[PDB]
Amino acid sequence: TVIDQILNINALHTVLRSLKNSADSLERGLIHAFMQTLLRKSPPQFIV
Amino acid sequence: YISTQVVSAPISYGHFIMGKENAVTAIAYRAIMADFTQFTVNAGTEQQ
Repeated sequence: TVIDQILNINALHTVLRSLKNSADSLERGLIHAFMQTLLRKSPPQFIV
Repeated sequence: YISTQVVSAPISYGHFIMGKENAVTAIAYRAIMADFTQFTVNAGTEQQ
């Protein structure tokens, strides 16, 4: 049916676009974890 | 008063398949117009 084709292609887009969102999230988490470790490592300027 | 005669009978089920129009209205408006296309194309003419 036409409605079943609508829901099929919408569920497929939901899965694909959530996968894209998850890959973007892993990249931004790489950004954030690396910035987290730089701030854990960096001593302040008056000490340096 | 009882006879037996040959009558032109149906043998298969009828169809009703939606169009894209009906799928669109079913999702947006929670409803179906039946004969939506005949209904549509007799709008501005005299034979409403």
